[PDB]
Amino acid sequence: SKLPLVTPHTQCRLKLLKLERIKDYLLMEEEFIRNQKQEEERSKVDDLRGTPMSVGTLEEIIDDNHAIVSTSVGSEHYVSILSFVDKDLLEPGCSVLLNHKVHAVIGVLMDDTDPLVTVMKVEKAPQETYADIGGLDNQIQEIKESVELPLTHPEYYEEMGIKPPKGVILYGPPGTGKTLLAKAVANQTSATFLRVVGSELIQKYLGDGPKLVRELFRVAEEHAPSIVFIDEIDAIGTREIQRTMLELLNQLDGFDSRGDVKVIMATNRIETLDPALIRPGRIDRKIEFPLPDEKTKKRIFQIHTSRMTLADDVTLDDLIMAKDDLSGADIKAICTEAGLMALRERRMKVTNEDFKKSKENVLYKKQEGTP
Amino acid sequence: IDINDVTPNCRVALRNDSYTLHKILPNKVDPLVSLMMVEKVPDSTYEMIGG
Amino acid sequence: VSTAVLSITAKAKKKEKEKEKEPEPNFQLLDNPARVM
Amino acid sequence: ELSEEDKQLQDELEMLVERLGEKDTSLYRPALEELRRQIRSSTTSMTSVPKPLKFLRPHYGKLKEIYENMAPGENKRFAADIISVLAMTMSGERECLKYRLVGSQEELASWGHEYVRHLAGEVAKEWQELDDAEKVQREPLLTLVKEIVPYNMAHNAEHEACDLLMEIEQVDMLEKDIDENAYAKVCLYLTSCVNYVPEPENSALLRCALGVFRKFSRFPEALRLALMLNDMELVEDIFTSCKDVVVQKQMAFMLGRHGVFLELSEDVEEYEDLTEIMSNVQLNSNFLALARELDIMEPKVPDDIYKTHLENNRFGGSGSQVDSARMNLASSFVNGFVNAAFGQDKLLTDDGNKWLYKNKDHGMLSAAASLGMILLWDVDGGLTQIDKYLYSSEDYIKSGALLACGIVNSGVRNECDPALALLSDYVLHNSNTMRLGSIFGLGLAYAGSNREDVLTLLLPVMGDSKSSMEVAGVTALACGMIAVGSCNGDVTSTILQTIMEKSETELKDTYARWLPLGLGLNHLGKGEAIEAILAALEVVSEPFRSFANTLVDVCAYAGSGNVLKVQQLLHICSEHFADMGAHQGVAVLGIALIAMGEEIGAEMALRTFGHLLRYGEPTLRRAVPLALALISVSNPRLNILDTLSKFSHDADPEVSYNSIFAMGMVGSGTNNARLAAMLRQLAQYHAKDPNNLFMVRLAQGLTHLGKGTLTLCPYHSDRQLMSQVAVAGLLTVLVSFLDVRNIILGKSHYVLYGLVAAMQPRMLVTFDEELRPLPVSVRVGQAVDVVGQAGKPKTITGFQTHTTPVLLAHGERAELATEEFLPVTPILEGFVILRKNPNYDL
Amino acid sequence: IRALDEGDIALLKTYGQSTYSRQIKQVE
Ligand SMILES: Nc1ncnc2c1ncn2[C@@H]1O[C@H](COP(=O)(O)OP(=O)(O)O)[C@@H](O)[C@H]1O
Repeated sequence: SKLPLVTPHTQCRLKLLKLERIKDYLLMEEEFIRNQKQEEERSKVDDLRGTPMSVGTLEEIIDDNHAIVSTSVGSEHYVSILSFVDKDLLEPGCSVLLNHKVHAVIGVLMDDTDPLVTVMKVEKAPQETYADIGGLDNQIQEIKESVELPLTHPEYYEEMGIKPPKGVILYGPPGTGKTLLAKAVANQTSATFLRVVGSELIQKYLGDGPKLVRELFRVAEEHAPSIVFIDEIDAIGTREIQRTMLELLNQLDGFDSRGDVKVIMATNRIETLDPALIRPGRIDRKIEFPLPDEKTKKRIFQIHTSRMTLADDVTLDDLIMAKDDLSGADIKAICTEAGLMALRERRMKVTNEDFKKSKENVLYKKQEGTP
Repeated sequence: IDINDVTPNCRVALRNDSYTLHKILPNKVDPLVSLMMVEKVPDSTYEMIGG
Repeated sequence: VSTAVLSITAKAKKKEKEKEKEPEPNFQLLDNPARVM
Repeated sequence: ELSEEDKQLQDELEMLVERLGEKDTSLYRPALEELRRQIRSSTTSMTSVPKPLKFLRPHYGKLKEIYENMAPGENKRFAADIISVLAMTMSGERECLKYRLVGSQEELASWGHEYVRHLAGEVAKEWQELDDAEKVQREPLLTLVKEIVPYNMAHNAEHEACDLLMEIEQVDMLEKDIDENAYAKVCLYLTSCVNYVPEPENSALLRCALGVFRKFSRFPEALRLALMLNDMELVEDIFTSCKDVVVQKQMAFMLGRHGVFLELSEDVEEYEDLTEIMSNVQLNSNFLALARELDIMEPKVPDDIYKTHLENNRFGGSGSQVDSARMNLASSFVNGFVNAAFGQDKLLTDDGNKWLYKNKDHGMLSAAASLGMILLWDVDGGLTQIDKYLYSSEDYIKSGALLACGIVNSGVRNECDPALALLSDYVLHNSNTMRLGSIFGLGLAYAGSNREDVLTLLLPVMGDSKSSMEVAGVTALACGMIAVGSCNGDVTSTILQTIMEKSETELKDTYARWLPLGLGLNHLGKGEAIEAILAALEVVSEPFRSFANTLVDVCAYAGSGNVLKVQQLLHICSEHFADMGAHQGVAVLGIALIAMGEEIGAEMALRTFGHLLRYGEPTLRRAVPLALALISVSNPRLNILDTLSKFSHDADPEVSYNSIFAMGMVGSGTNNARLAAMLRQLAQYHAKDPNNLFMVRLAQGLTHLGKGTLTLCPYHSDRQLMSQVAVAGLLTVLVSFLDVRNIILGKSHYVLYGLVAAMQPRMLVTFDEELRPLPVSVRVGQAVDVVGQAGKPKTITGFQTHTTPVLLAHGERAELATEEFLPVTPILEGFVILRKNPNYDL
Repeated sequence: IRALDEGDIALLKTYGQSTYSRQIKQVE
């Protein structure tokens, strides 16, 4: 659980009122909690599992209540299963609690292994929203139709008899908002978000690449409604690395039924992509991210400078004008550096000239080369 | 019974038999895994940098 | 147990203001079958 | 050290205070003149670090006596002004304002905009620090406000002066000095601010913004805010003051949506259009259009909604060949809910009599009435279809039909009042079922009407002790929903005397719990008005005493967000100690009713209810899911559905039942696929319990209500405006469900039909000024403020382009995709009218 | 340009605040 989002950002008493509303509610929480049976069930089960209980691994289930369990010493024991253990929650590789004296299975322990993919499960999408992105409307509708609508409303596709699209590639110059759009769609539909950065699936170990992608899809399907993001797919996209490609392509198209997990893959060099990975059967949605135009640039300037204190003299149009020379990330860079420049000369209220010299210096640092 | 004091990884001692978690003990830092490359809080101070 | 909630309740209350041995017998008399410490 | 120019300025600021160490006048005029000009140069500049103020930590502290005793002429004014400008930096908040007051009054714009803002804030603080016992020291503060406010309006500081003026509580004087362009910011700001500031300041702020809107001739928004103030006389005033016929028609559409109807006189131009639109009877003609424009016209089958044709039917073969009562009632309710308002069915039209013949007992009163939901707002449609059952040989199905007749008329008003005529002669029928059906239908047909002929036909049934108790309960419920929030004495005193006379064996019976609601419905959103009533309610006995008083107090503050009343309700929920605790259970829905007016209130109530479930005794535990349902009616937030799923399998049967209802209630009409999945899983899971099967299938009907076009949200108009008739429509069902084994799973399934009082579809339909449909491309999506900080919130984010008509799920907004049209009202919800833009040119 | 002396950041974060700063950060 998390706090509500207070949506004035200028210092106004509306922001205050929302805040003291929240304080009121949390204070009622405090009040309520401070102003303060099944011993039969406990006396049977939690006394049968006499403390302490060891933790081991389940290998096989042989009978209805008989299973093989290994422990951290590595020994193997054919033990019985007490009736209260959920059989459907038991499978090879599962962590199981065991009676200390007689090693009898006394319950399943929720998994705490596979650390790395557990970290890349992130789920920490809520920093952005479709709000934070402006002007990418065509891309927004495309990705909504491809991945967001089938997750939010698969009813349309099931009623239509349609098997939903099962792969999306995002492409364009860097800093156009591909990663931002992926995070934003992860935020709009609260399906679990999976991110893995390109080259990081390339590994020294021969198996580790395909193994890593296999376990990532395994955890994704385990979370069921999930979105997996591979940024800079080019690192793999453009024998061992080709074998990781084959693993990913078969995880996309191949045997079994994948189900609900969606795949977003972002590239900066789409034309260098190999034909196999761009599967017409799987990857039917390619979304271009062009360099922002005048309207989009204006929207990005408003979005980013919105949280900054601004003077009256700022004429945003001369910043917007000229051509499509730069992307949204460059716009954020101009906003930030204009903030610093206003800070040096001691303005907490950035002016037009600040942005003018900021864009000039950025264009100086933008590209290079002898005449 | 002060379980809320028991954060993860507090290096907390048991009893030799029946385990029966005993008491917190001091923490485990000795970050030699990081100290192989980390410099902690270094020694250099702006005074012996000149020019 | 009470809590402030002083965010709005303080102004709410200041608006509600509108709606608002020595002679003891140290001579204890006893009996023939009387306990005496 | 400091740079050469910095050293020069520091030396100047230094010997400008070194000289001041004595009486000489060559200090007070000249040196203070130099200080004034330099400080003016520093402060007027945008430099956020006025250089003299940096140096002046060794401040004037030695110069207090001479500052005080010197002549009040230009020297004292100069010293006070300098110390005031400096004092915004030191901890001299109490004394900076006094320095400015005793110094030269000047103009605040002379020093600096930040100086003006800080002085304005100081004025706001000193207004609250000043006692209310006197009104003389407030004039000096007003002599600053009178110029601070126009300066703020000139300098794009709308929210600053709005806050300033609500702090001094004197909002009256924003309604004069506003520009034609700056009005949007301020009105939207107070419109956002009203939901949080407590009574009665919120209402005064509302009427202030309404005055601003009238002064800027924004009649539709003025009527919208008047409806916020739920005073039909104010709405009548603005309606009469209107000067546009099409704007009047648009606001009549808004009134019909809100469920408010007021009489019109012959002077009302184009009488028939306004009267019929405000009577809403046109809705069906529009609705069947939208349905056929998206071709959902085929009526769905409850079995197909269950889709037994595809699941592994593990109850089948020999053990399915019975038309058992319970699942038949569930199927009838599903057919009513899913095929509601579409005016047609394939199951109970061709096999109308035949399906009825295979139900039994209370199903007849239910199943027949089910047809009324299918035939919504086609009064002459249903009214031609219920006749075959108005003279049915069966009696219970006659009771269901006599309620369906009224339920068809729900939400619409007819000049003929056909339902009144039909059900007038049966409100005293000898058989309890006939009377019950008649009275429930008639109450549903006239919820929110407040007309006294029906109320005076209803009220004698209170004293009619010969009528079974549930008849009295339904009578109180009908009187409540017919007169919502009006606090009319004629109803209120009668129902108070009705609830005053019941005895112990009557106060504890199953249906008496509705009678307080009948009182509370008459006091919706009126707050302290219950305080005068509450004095009588204490005469009755505990635990029924606390039950009734807490329920009516909750109804008095429904949607208000009054955190003090929520605190008292929490105290009611905190008495740790089961029938006597039933008064706690109502209290649970209390935190719903108050907190369901704001997004932050709802989302914080969500976190409160989790802990309350963790700690609650069964009376609170069973009550919680109902309140959870009311927080997000027809708004299936995932963080609510997951909790309902985790508590749908509770060993407590009633907790499970309430969670199962909350499933369909939160996702009502949303046709959510995931919620349908968990409902199918529950149906194949709880197949061993007819009660849980019936509840799960009822929830499946609820979520598929109107096939997706229909919802039960009591709020409307960008979720800021609530419809009291809808609030009652949910509230009766939700308070009834507190004893689901006896009320709903027991004898009174018909009670669910109360939600039809809240029946409203969610869509956009665009018309031209002739009011014929005009399909127009629009931009649809969520609502956020983004670059709007205390300003414009118009942002349809993550949008699609859709040609009207389009359905609008909870949280959805639409905007004109092209500016080639101008809307009659800049709130695009419900039926809206467009006009060609003449200012726009090719 | 000289670096931000402690007094300079002090006045930067004091002069530029609204008359609300203290309340809303304390409330946070
Ligand atoms: N349309 C946009 N709206 C808002 N921010 C944008 C937009 N485009 C780019 N940005 C900025 O650029 C960054 C995202 O760059 P992105 O193109 O997603 O990286 P990558 O090229 O690695 O996918 C974000 O910090 C974001 O603020």
